[PDB]
Amino acid sequence: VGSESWWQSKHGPEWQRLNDEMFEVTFWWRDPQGSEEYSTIKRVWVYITGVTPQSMQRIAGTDVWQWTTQLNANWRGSYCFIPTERDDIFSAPDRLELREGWRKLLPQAIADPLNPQSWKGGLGHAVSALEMPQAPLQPGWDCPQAPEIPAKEIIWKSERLKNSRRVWIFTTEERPLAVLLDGEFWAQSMPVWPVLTSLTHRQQLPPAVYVLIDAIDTTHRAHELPCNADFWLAVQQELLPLVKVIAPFSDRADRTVVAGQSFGGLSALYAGLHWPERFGCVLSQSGSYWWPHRGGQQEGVLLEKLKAGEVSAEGLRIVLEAGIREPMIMRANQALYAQLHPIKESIFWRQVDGGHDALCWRGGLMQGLIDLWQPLFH
Repeated sequence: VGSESWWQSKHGPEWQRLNDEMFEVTFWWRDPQGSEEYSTIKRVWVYITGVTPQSMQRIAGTDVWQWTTQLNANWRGSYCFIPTERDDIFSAPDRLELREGWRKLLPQAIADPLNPQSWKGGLGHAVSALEMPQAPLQPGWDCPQAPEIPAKEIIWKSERLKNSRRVWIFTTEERPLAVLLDGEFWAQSMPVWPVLTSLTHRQQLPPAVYVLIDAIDTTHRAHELPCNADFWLAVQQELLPLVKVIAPFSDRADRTVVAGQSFGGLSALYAGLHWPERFGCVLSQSGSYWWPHRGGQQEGVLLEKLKAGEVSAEGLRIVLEAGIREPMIMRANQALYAQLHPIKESIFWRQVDGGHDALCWRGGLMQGLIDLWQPLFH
């Protein structure tokens, strides 16, 4: 234990079934500084998305930090560690202290170095994957298949938006188009290639054209994704025409899909409500329908505009998902779904297990694709 040979056997979190309902989970992190003798580190916080003031304890004399918890056998989520020299944060045995505490700590957050399923997702730091044995199946992800031909990455320099961004085109005639917001994530952090391939070879999905649009960065994303017509006009007038020349796709709206999570989810619906001629199928997960009111005591502007009949959602088929571990987001979505009582029949309302977490979304992204394209098989 602790000796370089002991660390060789470690591959991230280890769990042990303690129940039909529960597992006991242990986390290890190795201190690059050594024992408590030469180490700056006073805490190593385990930050579990949705679950979460609990620190690893060092095994004295060792460079081994360890922590043990319990997670129900159907839990899936992301987590990170925060090794730190602060021992004043979270020393006391409120909700406001927490957010301030974590605001102060999260910059030092790292992914689990021994867990290969890590990536750059979240606010601005690495996280790692934790799936329990009874966690819900995620179509495609449970059995990935690498493609023969790779996705084509281009630079889309926008005349109207006056910026450049990466775009990924991936195909799998008369093929449906699918636009995925936050494309850099689905192309690079959790590449969807092998997943869409698998599912296509299994006739869960139709041979299709996928366009993954780079959000560039948090600022651009925060301006371009929430209810911004210029972004979508640019997409339709500049980007889609360019994709047509590289990979021909169908011009039926009833099979053209826009897919996004949070701001992306908001944007997808936005694109649907306003340009149904182009976008007939809407995939929204954990949509940020509170926008722009952060407090959540006033309804999002999108909902307001529906209510006021300034925009309408017919000629649309919509998957609308939200998690229970994301209360504020769930409420916003429930209120939106409420307002949408009239097209209740063309909406797949899905209220899922997880939280505000890309590890969870990736499953519902695929399922939502299967759902919106199903009529193509009938």
